[PDB]
Amino acid sequence: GEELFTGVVPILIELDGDVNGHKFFVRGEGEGDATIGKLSLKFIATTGKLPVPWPTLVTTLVQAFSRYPDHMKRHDFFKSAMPEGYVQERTIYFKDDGTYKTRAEVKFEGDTLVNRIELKGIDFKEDGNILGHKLEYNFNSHKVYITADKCNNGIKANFTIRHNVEDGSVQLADHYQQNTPIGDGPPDDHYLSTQTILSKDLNEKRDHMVLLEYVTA
Amino acid sequence: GEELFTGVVPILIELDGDVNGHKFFVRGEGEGDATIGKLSLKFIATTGKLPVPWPTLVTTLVQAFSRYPDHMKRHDFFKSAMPEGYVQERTIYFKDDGTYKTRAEVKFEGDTLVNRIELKGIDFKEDGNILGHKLEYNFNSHKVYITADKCNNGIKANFTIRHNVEDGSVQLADHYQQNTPIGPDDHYLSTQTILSKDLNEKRDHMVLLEYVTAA
Repeated sequence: GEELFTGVVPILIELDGDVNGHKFFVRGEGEGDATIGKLSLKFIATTGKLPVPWPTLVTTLVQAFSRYPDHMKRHDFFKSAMPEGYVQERTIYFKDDGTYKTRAEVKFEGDTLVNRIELKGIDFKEDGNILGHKLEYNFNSHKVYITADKCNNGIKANFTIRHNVEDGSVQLADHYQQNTPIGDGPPDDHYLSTQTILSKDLNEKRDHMVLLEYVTA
Repeated sequence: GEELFTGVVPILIELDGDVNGHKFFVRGEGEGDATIGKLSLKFIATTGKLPVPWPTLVTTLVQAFSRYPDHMKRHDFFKSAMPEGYVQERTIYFKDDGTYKTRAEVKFEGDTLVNRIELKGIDFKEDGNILGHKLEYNFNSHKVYITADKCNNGIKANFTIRHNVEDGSVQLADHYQQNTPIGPDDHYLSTQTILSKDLNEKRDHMVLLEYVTAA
């Protein structure tokens, strides 16, 4: 199913989000090239002002585009189960703060790749680093550690993200992930390196996000 | 726990079955030898006329008795967990027809082996091969492909059974099975089963004789 990924592919990403009861929704559009692992997407808050600063969500929004080298082609399963697709479950524990529960399905719908995801936020502290929007509009480089799951016929991944705090400190987000094939699918332990950049279209009135990302294996 | 199976062991089999709402019950009695893998059983419809022809239930009806050769003794998980026993869950998709859901518990109760099973049938078509009693009074030879369940510490098995249709056609039944201990490398079981009837029995009945071996 790599033929699906050669060249350019249109991307639609949608979110239903409930953080401590704050009901909000995000719609994403753009394209990605698996050959060069570039993602160019613009995300839109359809529910106005976001309760949470944008940074927390960037991970919960396609590992199906990551650059796998020629000698590592057989180790990418994000593409293998395509077009049928796979499910992405995550538990995200923000240290000394609240916790996210996420469930995501990644598939082809026509010629477009789609990510429809449900988000629920629980136990976040007021005027805390998250709810108080004390997170800087930025991102660092991170390594995504991937391991096989012969039990649930998929993959688990475990890592720590560094969100820069306005005051100079850093808030950590521990991640735990599970992926499962929905129809029929296909790795030794191997890893993904991500660089992500934020920007804003000055010709945009609503709350928005321009994402450009480089992901390799 | 193979000492439990050397020589003769008495067998009691009970089922609660609900097919499209049609509630029925069957009671089976007989004996089996693991050494020679023979099953001799007589099943009785306590609820009169069965909605479904007997053949569909025969698989749902003790693998424990299967003949494991001496060099394959460690690959029997049916005997291993005995006397404590194991659970058997199955989803049986009859192609172009309805589906069975089965949950079975197999244990020793005293010196007698007992299989108590809950059965639920759904979406079977009226006047279909199943509901219309269009299945013949017979059975063919099948291979039960067994694989380990390191996740649920048991066994899974997947195969296709061929039920002979009165018209000459064949009805396929796809099987998916799960076994778990309550307290092997990939290897396979070959089954031959024969149907017959006691001429001295007024109610709906089936006499089963089965030979199951390992390879």
